Amino acid sequence: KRSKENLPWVEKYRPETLDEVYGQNEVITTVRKFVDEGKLPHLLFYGPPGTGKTSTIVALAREIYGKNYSNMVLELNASDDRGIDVVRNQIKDFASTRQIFSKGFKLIILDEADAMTNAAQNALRRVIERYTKNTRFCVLANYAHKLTPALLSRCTRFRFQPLPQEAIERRIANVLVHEKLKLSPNAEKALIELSNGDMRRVLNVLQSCKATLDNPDEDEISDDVIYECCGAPRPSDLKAVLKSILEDDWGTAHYTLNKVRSAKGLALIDLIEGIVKILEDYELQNEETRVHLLTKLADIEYSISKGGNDQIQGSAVIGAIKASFENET
Amino acid sequence: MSLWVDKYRPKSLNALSHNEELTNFLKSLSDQPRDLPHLLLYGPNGTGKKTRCMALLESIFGPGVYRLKIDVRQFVTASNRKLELNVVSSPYHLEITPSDMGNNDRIVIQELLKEVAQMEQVDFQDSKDGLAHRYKCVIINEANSLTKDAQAALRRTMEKYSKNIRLIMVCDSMSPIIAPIKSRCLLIRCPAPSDSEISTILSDVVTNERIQLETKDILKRIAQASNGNLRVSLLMLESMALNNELALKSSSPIIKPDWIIVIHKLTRKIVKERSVNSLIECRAVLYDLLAHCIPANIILKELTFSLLDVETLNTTNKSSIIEYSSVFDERLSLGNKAIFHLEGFIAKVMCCLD
Amino acid sequence: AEQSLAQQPWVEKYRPKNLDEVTAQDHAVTVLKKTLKSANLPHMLFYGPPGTGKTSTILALTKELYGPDLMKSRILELNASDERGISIVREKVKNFARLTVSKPSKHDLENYPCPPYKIIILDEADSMTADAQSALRRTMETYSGVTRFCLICNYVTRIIDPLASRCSKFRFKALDASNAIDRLRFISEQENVKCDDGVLERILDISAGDLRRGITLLQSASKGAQYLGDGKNITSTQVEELAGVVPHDILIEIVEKVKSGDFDEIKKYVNTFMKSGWSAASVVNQLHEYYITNDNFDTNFKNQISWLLFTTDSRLNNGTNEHIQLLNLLVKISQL
Amino acid sequence: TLSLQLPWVEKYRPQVLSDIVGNKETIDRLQQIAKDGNMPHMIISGMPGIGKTTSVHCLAHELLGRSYADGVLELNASDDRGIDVVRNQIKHFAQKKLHLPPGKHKIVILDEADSMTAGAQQALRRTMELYSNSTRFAFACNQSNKIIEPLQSRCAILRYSKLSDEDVLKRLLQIIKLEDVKYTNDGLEAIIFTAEGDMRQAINNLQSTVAGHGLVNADNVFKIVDSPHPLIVKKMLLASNLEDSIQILRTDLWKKGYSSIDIVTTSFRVTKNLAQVKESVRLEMIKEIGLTHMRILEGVGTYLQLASMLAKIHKLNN
Amino acid sequence: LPKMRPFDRVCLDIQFRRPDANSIKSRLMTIAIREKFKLDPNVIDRLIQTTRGDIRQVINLLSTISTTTKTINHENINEISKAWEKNIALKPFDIAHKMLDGQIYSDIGSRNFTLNDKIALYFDDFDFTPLMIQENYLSTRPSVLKPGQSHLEAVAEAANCISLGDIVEKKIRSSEQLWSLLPLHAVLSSVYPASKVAGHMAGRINFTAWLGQNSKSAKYYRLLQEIHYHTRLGTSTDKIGLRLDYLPTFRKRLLDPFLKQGADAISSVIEVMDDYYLTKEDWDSIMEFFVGPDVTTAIIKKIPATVKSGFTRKYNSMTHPVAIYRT
Amino acid sequence: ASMLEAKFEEASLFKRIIDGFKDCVQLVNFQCKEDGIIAQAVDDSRVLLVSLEIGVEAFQEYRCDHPVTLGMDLTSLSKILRCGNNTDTLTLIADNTPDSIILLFEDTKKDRIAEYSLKLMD
DNA sequence: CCCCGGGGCCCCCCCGGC
DNA sequence: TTTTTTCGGGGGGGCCCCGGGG
Ligand SMILES: Nc1ncnc2c1ncn2[C@@H]1O[C@H](COP(=O)(O)OP(=O)(O)OP(O)(O)=S)[C@@H](O)[C@H]1O
Ligand SMILES: Nc1ncnc2c1ncn2[C@@H]1O[C@H](COP(=O)(O)OP(=O)(O)OP(O)(O)=S)[C@@H](O)[C@H]1O
Ligand SMILES: Nc1ncnc2c1ncn2[C@@H]1O[C@H](COP(=O)(O)OP(=O)(O)OP(O)(O)=S)[C@@H](O)[C@H]1O
Ligand SMILES: Nc1nc2c(ncn2[C@@H]2O[C@H](COP(=O)(O)OP(=O)(O)O)[C@@H](O)[C@H]2O)c(=O)[nH]1
Ligand SMILES: [Mg+2]
Ligand SMILES: [Mg+2]
Ligand SMILES: [Mg+2]
Repeated sequence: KRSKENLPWVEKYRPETLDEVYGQNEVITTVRKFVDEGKLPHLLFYGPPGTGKTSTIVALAREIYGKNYSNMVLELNASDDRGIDVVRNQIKDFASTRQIFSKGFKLIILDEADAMTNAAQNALRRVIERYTKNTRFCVLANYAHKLTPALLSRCTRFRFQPLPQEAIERRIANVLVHEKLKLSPNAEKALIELSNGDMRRVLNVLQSCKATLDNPDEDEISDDVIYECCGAPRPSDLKAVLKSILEDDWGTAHYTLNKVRSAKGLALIDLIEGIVKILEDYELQNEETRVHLLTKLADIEYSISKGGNDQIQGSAVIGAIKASFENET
Repeated sequence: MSLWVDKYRPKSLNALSHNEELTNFLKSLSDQPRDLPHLLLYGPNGTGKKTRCMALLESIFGPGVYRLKIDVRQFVTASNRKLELNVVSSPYHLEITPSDMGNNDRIVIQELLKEVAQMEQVDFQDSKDGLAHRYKCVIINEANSLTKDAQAALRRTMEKYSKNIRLIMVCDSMSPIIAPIKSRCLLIRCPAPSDSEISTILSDVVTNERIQLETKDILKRIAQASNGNLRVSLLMLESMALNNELALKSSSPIIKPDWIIVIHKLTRKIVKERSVNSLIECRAVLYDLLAHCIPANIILKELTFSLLDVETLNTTNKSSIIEYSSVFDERLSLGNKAIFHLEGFIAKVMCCLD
Repeated sequence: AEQSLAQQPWVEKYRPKNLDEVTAQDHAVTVLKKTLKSANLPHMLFYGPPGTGKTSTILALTKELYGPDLMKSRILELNASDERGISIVREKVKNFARLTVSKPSKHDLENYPCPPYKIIILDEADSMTADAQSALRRTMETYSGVTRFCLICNYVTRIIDPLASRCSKFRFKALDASNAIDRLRFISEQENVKCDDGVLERILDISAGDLRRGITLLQSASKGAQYLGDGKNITSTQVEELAGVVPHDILIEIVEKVKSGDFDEIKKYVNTFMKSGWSAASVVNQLHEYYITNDNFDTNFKNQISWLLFTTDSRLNNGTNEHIQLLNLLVKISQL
Repeated sequence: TLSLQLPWVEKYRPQVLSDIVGNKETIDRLQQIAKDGNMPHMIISGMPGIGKTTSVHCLAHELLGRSYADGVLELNASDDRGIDVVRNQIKHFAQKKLHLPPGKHKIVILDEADSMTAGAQQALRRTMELYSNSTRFAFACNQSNKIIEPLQSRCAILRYSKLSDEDVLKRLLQIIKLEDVKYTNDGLEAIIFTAEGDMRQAINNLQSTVAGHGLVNADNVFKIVDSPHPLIVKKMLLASNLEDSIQILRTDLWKKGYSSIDIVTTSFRVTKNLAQVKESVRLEMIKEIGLTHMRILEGVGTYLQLASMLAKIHKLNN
Repeated sequence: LPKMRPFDRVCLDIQFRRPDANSIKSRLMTIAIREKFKLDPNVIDRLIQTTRGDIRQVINLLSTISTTTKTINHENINEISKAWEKNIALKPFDIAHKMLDGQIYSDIGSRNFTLNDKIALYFDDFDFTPLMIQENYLSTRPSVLKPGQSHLEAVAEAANCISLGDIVEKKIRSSEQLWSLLPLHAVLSSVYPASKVAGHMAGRINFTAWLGQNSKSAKYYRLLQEIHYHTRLGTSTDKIGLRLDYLPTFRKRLLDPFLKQGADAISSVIEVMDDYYLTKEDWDSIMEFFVGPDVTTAIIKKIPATVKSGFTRKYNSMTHPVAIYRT
Repeated sequence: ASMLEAKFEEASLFKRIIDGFKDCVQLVNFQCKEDGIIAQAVDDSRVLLVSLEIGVEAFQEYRCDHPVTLGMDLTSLSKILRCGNNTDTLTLIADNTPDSIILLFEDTKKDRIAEYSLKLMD
């Protein structure tokens, strides 16, 4: 723990205040208004990984309190035991007792509550309801089916959407300015495309790209660096593979696939995913073609997930695509 | 005395008769055993894999490997349950079958193998190179039955303590073995003996046992009726000789195991009566077979290969039978209740055949 | 000391000791090697096919970061051979991650970078349960200033999405005869292995991306050559025999029997073939190579046989009987 | 600001039995019991957010009054309710002597009784029979099948029903009047639609809408609150063309942040309650959805798997 | 219930059954006259059927309904009975009978008994329902067969789905603890297979036979393990190989001499058992393994008593070796 | 053993101090200066705060060059502190940028020396 | 110096969906 | 018209033994 410069970019660039959280305008505005007027309800932040839930709640707590929020809030996560005994004793005493340092209300943050047992969630119901006058609860979740209906009904739900492109571009610009780096527009587009709405992925990939460059001062991060560090297929490669599979004989398609994969050690799963994305735009004249494509490609993906014979898997991909498109005549 | 199958088992690499190429390969492996990698011997059952493993160990350490003792190790689960494992040991090697306890083999792998591998064999077991035997050999029998968790545990124990332990695993098929473990072992294929070699071994036993033989054709029939299984051939020869007052004749019938007879009768019944009542009787027969320590996979294999032998069936019926067998073998491999899958296979066979 | 590793198997003997001895993993070795100076090592997720150099890479990185002395006090290695339940994650891993980093010595600081953080290496993390992985999430983030995590696995899909998001992903490529030939040739030269031209390429092709298997095959070939003692060069046919590769003659006989189409003849031939001990995976791979790379068949036949071979390979990957699967595949191909 | 204001769900919690909307028969009967006495042992069952606990508390208060402090024993899931607790504390409370008005008795309120072990419930049998002259028992549960039949035979069953749109509208309008909230009828309709009959959710959504943007209209209401995803899944599974179903899965579920596990579980539930489709087709769709769920639970969770599941469902429905 | 098995035959089993409406009508009418509310004679039978003959529950019903409604006539029986309907969990036999009925799977009956009802019925006993279904799905005359389908095809489809449900069950009860798949199992193991062979029972609902068979298999496997590890020092095989290969020959070397020779063969059998460290109990256990035409129960029971007595006495009088020296 | 060297009058004193609040809080943090040792610990429930302010006069000798912070676990500290006699002298030793705290037990009459090092927590 | 109260482990027994 | 497998959590019974009082 020397300084912040010796930290991963995912942690080095954690939003400190609520103004540094991007892509969640509605939720941020609503929670800030609640803190302003003092109408904070029991909150349930539901969202996919790396969207700004933990950061948002920590920033909210630091905004309500000062820099001593660590001692004025009860934050429990999956790394800590949260059984029925914990809910009955520790959470109950925290909710029913005044603040040692300040003279304000109390906040309990049950992060990763989806990992809690049903008994603990059931016990939390009346604990939440009874001490509502001086206590408020915040629950952060990724999957909603693991939360009991009673807990869901007792909390106001806020959904963290996948981060749009615009917020990702702004945060990438901020990181580039801070790190003194240059990013090509096509490199930026590839980074946002591979992000899948996750900022942690963007930060990790950007750190890897900075590492790849010989001298990060003058050199620029081109899409080539993106694909080299991520080891992902190139759009031209995917298009060429699809063209060879759909318009050439078996020998030519096999040779093209093998050459493309061996050029940079491209993985079969990435090629399958890219081809699926490409075919999504295709306007098929027969529903059977799309049905067969989806089913057979899903089966191939499931087989790949458990390993097996890679060459046979690639041949199966080629054959499935050809057979499915044979129904377009 | 002991059974002929056990009384005439070769005790050294020089006493092996069939598969001379494999004997040469084993001798090559034993020339400089101080750098021997982990070995995985795979091949058909009853071919002599364990005999070759013992011969290699004898050639590496010495005859003392054949002085075996049985001890009992105690293990405790996370639930406080107590289990006992029977371990066969020699002054130079150990033999274990972790699959005896079932899903708890991981505990054995993580405790017993770790303890053995973390201890140095300081015994001055003078080897053939002038340096005392350093590494210790552990033979994991029936490795194909090990659970995947046990194999994952074995993965790094095989690598970290290679200086202290070497593993010789014997299996019949490599499909259940995970690729990471298969990559850490030297694979040794053990082909089954040919009919001529089996006949020669049977003739050697006959000459040593003073068994009257009308003609050498009987030994050829016995060898052809075993399908490469040498243990089955030897035991069948002994049973036939005893049942015929050590006076095997050209007309002496070939004996078959009782379970084989039951499976063949079940095949005939299935082929004749394709009805739900027949399916209920087949369920009863399957329960009877399974209750007496007859593995479900064995039953499925014999049933599939006996139904295909019926001459009243056509190509389409046999193709359907083999397809159903292929599907239900995987079903069995991915399930606990074998009777369910066996009944489903019989029902599908009856549907297609009818 | 020296004899301890001089008497070891070639796979362990020639394990990379530094990050510059890794053959064909530059795209990640360069990053891990520049973190030596940048001192901002992120959480790592090393995934790839078996025998590509993940454990060796992480061990070399630790050695180059800490050194022989400070390593043991800054590394916590846990693999599938230790209990790794939710209780272990909550107590032991959390406690180790919450400790202060060991004080580097003057010698260590003067000769090694001595990064200000410790490392926890969870090898074979794919076997860990989902609950433990979820419990590791906030532990990874809270103590990032003093601890870094490396999850090494083979099936990336077995890692929960949150942890995969918290870890920078590194894919280890397959080591084929095009990028790993140099290491095998160097090992052969060091071990004084006399082999004919193309033998190493054949070994690497048969290995199918696993350099450990190639090294083991080379060691077996060297042992056989030394035992025979004629002074000749190792031949490719010997490698194929030692690698469980069916001779081309038997494959051609199987192909002819399939072309015949008779069920009984195919069944008898398969029964005879299964008595030799050939592995079904090798037979399936060779059949796929022969059929997909032949101009005597039409598009429909190849399309159907590809799916048939894929289904057979998937079924054989679960631990199913080889005889039944091979017979079914051969019959279905015969009816194509 | 460090001084919060009470939420409307608590600030406007009914304190009398006449302020509870919905289940007119049961509420009137409880009012009659409160006015007369001789309260029987009762078990109140129903879905969340309908007013079971509120009704129980209002009845106990109106029945006892100043004796509420010494004549009510309230135990919930947050409090230990093991066999020892039942056999000592409840028994002592039942045996405790209290002089109450002529037609009043002590009350034991076991909230969330469905989370009690069978042993505790069995130990709760005779205490209700040998002390019925001094104490009465009220249970409030969501699942009524978790209470052992011997206890159910000892109590009157009050199965509260799902609240209708009229009751929610009435209560919401009353709260709006008491808080002077600017609203549009479309906003109230949207709030009711998204509440799904849960008064707590309706009040919380209304409070959030007012405190975030002011006017309660359809746009503002839907900006915070999203439409129930079960209805979206139902629409996706009832589409004619696979293209439309895939579009619904894509632009309405996948990109909104909904996890694959949630989508598959919701699809399973909706198909289980898809009365429109025949039973056999529903069973095949359930088989396919279960295959997809098993695939996802092993770590292979991707939009491709959901698309394949939808394609198989469409093939089954063709 | 198993818990009360100790009271099997140490006490007089007095049975009280659900009282009939005829006797309870008098009490209900007396209470009606006493408490000043109307209860027509035609309502008692239905009210009693509502509570499954629980007089206490009927009295509580009357007390509660009399609070506001003082008239209980045919105009309001339906609402009262629907609001106070008792829901008891059916037991294994009843669950199996209800599930294997062709009326709940019809297009008219499916509305009254929905898929939710069947899935909940599975959960009444989630450990015995699949076994009962698998045991009783071959003893029914179906009435839900599609045109052209025969009974054999329906049972085959049911068996296939039963195998799939067994795979799902294996997945559920594993290290991953995947209980969220329990509903799917209900459909795969119990509802779907019954829906294809649903109809009218052609006999009685038999209890699961797999439990006793599993117990027998475990017993025989333990015996085989003991025998195998008693002979590991003289054989080269596994327990499966011992069962399939060695035991047929051991029988000819251990039992046949008694049948053919008689008492004189005792010495040879003793010798053979001594060469493999085999005990008398091991001999019996080995003789208990054979099936089919090799069953030895009748053959052994037919051996003259003198030969067996001499065999036992000679074995006991002799000193024998030991394979495992448990210290 | 450069920054902090503090020997108590007897190990019983520090034992008694530790037992006074070892059942209330789990993790403690001492901040040793040239004036003494001060520790503040907050309970998991965040309801009880323990503050100890041992003074310089409670030690036979107390040397502390620079203010040094030591985070420790009360269970482990008590367990180690229970590995000594009631007639011995206990000295706390801390070095540059402490990674562990050394607890030395000395008995001059019996010429007994015992060592114990506890790793500090960040 | 000996007895009693009450904290703390140890062992076992049962659930697990909406 | 009768009766099985596994982790993790929770509950409930049983001691054990330190501490404190007499
Ligand atoms: N809205 C955001 N704005 C800026 N950075 C973000 C944002 N969301 C995520 N990040 C970045 O990703 C990192 C992780 O953010 P978190 O919100 O803490 O992750 P998380 O949402 O809690 O993950 P889950 O849902 O528990 S798997 C932050 O430190 C940021 O660097
Ligand atoms: N990149 C590599 N460069 C040189 N040798 C390698 C390389 N990868 C593997 N090997 C060789 O194979 C041996 C084993 O390598 P490992 O590091 O164990 O592979 P691995 O990635 O750990 O395999 P898995 O996924 O755990 S089964 C090494 O000692 C090396 O001799
Ligand atoms: N019938 C109702 N009339 C007026 N307000 C209601 C009504 N039902 C619920 N509410 C409101 O929602 C709040 C909570 O109602 P509750 O009584 O807690 O519902 P509940 O049925 O007891 O929840 P469960 O089943 O224990 S999860 C009350 O304070 C009321 O403000
Ligand atoms: N004469 C002779 N008999 C052999 C040879 N190899 C194996 N056997 C016999 O075959 C029997 C069974 O061999 P075994 O190794 O136990 O079979 P496996 O372990 O299942 O492969 C042994 O009892 C031997 O008698 C051989 O090389 N020569
Ligand atoms: Mg989080
Ligand atoms: Mg490894
Ligand atoms: Mg409530």
